[PDB]
Amino acid sequence: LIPEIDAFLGCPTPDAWIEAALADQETLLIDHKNCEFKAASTALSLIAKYNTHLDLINMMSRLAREELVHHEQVLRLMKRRGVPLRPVSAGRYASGLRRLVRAHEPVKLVDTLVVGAFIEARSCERFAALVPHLDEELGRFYHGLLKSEARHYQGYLKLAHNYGDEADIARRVELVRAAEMELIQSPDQELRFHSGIPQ
Amino acid sequence: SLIPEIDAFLGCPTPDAWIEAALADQETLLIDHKNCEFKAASTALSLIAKYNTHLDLINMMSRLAREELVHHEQVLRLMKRRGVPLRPVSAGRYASGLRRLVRAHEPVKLVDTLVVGAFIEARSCERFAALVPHLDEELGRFYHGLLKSEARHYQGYLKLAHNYGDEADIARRVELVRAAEMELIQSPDQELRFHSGIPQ
Ligand SMILES: [Ar]
Ligand SMILES: [Ca+2]
Ligand SMILES: [Ca+2]
Ligand SMILES: [Cl-]
Ligand SMILES: [Fe+3]
Ligand SMILES: [Fe+3]
Ligand SMILES: [Fe+3]
Ligand SMILES: [Fe+3]
Repeated sequence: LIPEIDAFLGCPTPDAWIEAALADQETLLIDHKNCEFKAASTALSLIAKYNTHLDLINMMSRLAREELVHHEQVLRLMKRRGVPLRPVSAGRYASGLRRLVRAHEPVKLVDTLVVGAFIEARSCERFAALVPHLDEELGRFYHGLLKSEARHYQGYLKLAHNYGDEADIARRVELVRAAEMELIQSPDQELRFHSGIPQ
Repeated sequence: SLIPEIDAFLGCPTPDAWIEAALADQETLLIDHKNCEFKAASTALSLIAKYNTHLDLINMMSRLAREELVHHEQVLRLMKRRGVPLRPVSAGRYASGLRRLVRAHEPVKLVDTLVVGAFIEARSCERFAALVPHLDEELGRFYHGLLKSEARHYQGYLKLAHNYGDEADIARRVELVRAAEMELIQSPDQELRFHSGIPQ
């Protein structure tokens, strides 16, 4: 039946992450841009791995295009604000959740969609936590990305139900929710879009 | 210009024997074609990732990857309409063969990479044109639409190569890749792929 975002997620965005985010918005934009690209890139890797699953390759193709549009929009905004194309490394969050995926099919694909569901759901929750504290152009932009992150969250979770049983998915969501919550609430060395509470 | 017509740019036509083999196994061709649209999209995202501060490359490669993914989806709808089932079809030797000529040191590793892109796109344009007189209306219509967009991708990939390299060093790369591409398109081959040599 698909929970609401706050119901699906193990915790809110800590007040400390947001204080850190607002002090270093150039790093945030670069990392957001990078995350839109990794989403598209991750969707293409699933098409390559599951090359004869027609229901998956169609969704992932459309989703990869959505993510690339977002990747371009964020590059547009970066130019307007003279944010320079500076190399920012990946946070621990994405690699962190994938370490949870089981090695065997057909659970490996279910687990991968659930992790996808969490990343989308957290991005939605976190954009909304930021909007009110931002300028109008950045606030209007991030408010725009909100409805599509919720849709990508619904999409990833629906696709897991297509390829696995209600019971196995409830259990996967439970294990991931906990790992995801620990990543958000733990302290972290670097302000990323999906980083923990800064030391 | 430094951007020729396609037949000028290419070092040979599509052999009639490729076409004979292709018309006998159109379903394998569709599937390989679908995999090629997809691979072109992934290849573009590799270049975004590899050259993460080349702001002109990153913008164009994002736009191209979206274009290639529309083509990927269009090929999937076509296969469905015609009851062509998905099944595993391995990559042909062609793009690997070309990638092995790419020099290992920047800034020519990039230039070389984009010239290879210009040859893949040019060949596809040429081969689509060679095929469509032989196909049914729907398939011919689809491949005619694709041929227009390959031409652009070939132009784009060559202009981008000029944006990042010396005119004389491009010409010497084009000349080298041209010869190997021809060798790959003209030599015999175990398998039918969109860019296979002459099957056996
Ligand atoms: Ar075909
Ligand atoms: Ca909650
Ligand atoms: Ca500055
Ligand atoms: Cl698009
Ligand atoms: Fe997005
Ligand atoms: Fe998304
Ligand atoms: Fe294409
Ligand atoms: Fe193309």
